[PDB]
Amino acid sequence: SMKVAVLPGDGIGPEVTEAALKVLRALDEAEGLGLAYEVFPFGGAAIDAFGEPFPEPTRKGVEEAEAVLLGSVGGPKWDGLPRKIRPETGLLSLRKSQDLFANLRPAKVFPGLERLSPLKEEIARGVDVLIVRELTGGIYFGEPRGMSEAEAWNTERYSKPEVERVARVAFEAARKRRKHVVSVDKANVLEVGEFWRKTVEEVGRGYPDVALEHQYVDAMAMHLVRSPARFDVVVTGNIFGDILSDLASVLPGSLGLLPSASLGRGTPVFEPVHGSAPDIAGKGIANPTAAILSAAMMLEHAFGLVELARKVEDAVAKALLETPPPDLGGSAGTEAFTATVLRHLAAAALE
Amino acid sequence: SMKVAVLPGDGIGPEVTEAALKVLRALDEAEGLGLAYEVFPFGGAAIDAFGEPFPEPTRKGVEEAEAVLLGSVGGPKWDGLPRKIRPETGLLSLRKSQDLFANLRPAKVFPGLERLSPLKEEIARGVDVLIVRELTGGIYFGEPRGMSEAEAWNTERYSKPEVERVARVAFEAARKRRKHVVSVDKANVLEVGEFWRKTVEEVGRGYPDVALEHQYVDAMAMHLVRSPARFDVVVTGNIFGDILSDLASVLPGSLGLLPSASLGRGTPVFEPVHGSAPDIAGKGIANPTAAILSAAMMLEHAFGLVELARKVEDAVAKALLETPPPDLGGSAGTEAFTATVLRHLAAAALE
Repeated sequence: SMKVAVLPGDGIGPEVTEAALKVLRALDEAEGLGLAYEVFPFGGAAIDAFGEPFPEPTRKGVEEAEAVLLGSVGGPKWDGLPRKIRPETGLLSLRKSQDLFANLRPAKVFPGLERLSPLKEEIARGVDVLIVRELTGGIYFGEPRGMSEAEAWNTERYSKPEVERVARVAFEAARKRRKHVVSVDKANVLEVGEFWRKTVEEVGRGYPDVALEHQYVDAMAMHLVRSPARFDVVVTGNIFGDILSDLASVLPGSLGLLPSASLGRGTPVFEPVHGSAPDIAGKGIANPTAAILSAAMMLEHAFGLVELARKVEDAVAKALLETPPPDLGGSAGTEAFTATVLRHLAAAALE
Repeated sequence: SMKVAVLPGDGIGPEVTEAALKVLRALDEAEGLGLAYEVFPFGGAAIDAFGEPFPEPTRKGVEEAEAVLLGSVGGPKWDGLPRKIRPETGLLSLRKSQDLFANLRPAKVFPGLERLSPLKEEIARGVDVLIVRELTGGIYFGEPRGMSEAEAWNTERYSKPEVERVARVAFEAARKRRKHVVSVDKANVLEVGEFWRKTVEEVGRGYPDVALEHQYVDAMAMHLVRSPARFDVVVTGNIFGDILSDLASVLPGSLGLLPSASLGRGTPVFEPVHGSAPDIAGKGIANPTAAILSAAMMLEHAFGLVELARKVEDAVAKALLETPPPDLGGSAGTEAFTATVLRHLAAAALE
């Protein structure tokens, strides 16, 4: 069993999600994975068809599946809509409906793509860092909150269970990688930082196979530029994670290379970081790497098929060098690039 | 009049502060600045001499002067002391005594030093950014604050006068540079961010000669790595400023190049970012660039002698290429490097 709800969304979403499906079907056929999937309406296309971005049929399909493969969502066309039915509200409704409390965003400098990084080649080399960001609490949602003409106030607050559950997702993710977690806080100045640190240390005792270190968020802004290749997994609160994930996201030097996973109680959601790029919808040029790597994330984080996720990543790594898409200075269309990924998957299998 | 209280502090502090004084005496002699200075005990040396880091005589001298030239402070020797008399408490007492509410930290990639940056040469080229960080408020000092076994909480809060006064320091600093301020907030999610943005926009109307743009803190973590050369002045709240100033601080690739200024109601304090480096105290090798640039900051931000500050910066820029200190891969001692700075100041004057 591998039951996937596919929500291809808007703009280039249908193209790049289909590229990811071609990869998953090739794996299913080669490995006997028991893949079953169904496509559901979501985002702008759903608004246009049904009058809302996350209609009942889709909520049901997402609930019933074991993972969501989501394309890009939204665009200029729907920007003038009431908030209640906007594509972005659909995305919040999707994530809330599943209580997804951890966002995982990996930033990887593939070998031979150091040239793309803003960092010098020797610093970019070997970067492969996974930022795990607490998604449902902290100052973004804390109470009290408000403003008057005199002042305004927001509250960074965390309860023990919120810190525990994001930490566990980080330790589990590190087991699948290089078994190293850095937890990030502001424990030398803030009570929430002290509390976060002690809670993560306590949770860490359940994961004796994973090394744990603590760093302050300001020091981490230094380290992600000076020696990012030193990290494996990094876990932190919502606002710090938003900042550091954005910092890590620019190290590979290309938006089309970045996948995202959101994990929690319900069905986990895997999607590209890039948007719907409507100006190139239907052209067959979008770089499907983010989507394909989101399917590798699905294999790894929803299904525990870590060896398979690594095979997909290696095939993508080779394809980026062999037949780079236009965003990397090459000329490979979406389908040609997907075919190159499949050739490498096939070649690695035939050992 | 230019009355300066010199607090040379600990470790390499006396050496590098004297290098800065040689520069200021050369300028005073060439320009007729009316420099008057006195040396006062501060930090570990004061603890050893008087039993406390910020004794009465020094508080008086700081109050009576127009600026403080402060060396590095602290070290291993005093780490086991009660908080009440630690060197770090001395520094907090110094800054509080003067109600210094804005910290200004410039990060500059001097021409021909792009090689030092972690960023590719073409991105490092031309970086000259000044981060202005609100120093006395925001979540670091906000109430309510606390922790229990169940949860912990800290409050990011700002009143209108706190935002106004740090913004004015940023607009004033931009006038002396390239007349461009980017204010940074989290206005798309947080009430404090909305409040900060509207307040800064209102203050900006008093500075029609300075351009103003707003950016979110997460976007700024992207921009300071992908296109830092695009910024001139950046102003933000305490925790965001701590994070972004640390991020900017690594772009030049050398700690010895970074000065700091703290400005507010009382006497403004100019100091290196580097610490006391006690292992090389008395060797005559410390790079005095941070201290000398802190004296340029003093000229600019305390005395408005912007042309003179730029002359000191240009002479330092040439000296770093001609006679680089050991931290830049060269072999110039502290005095030889200071002499090179003086040769360039002399040569630029004799037009």
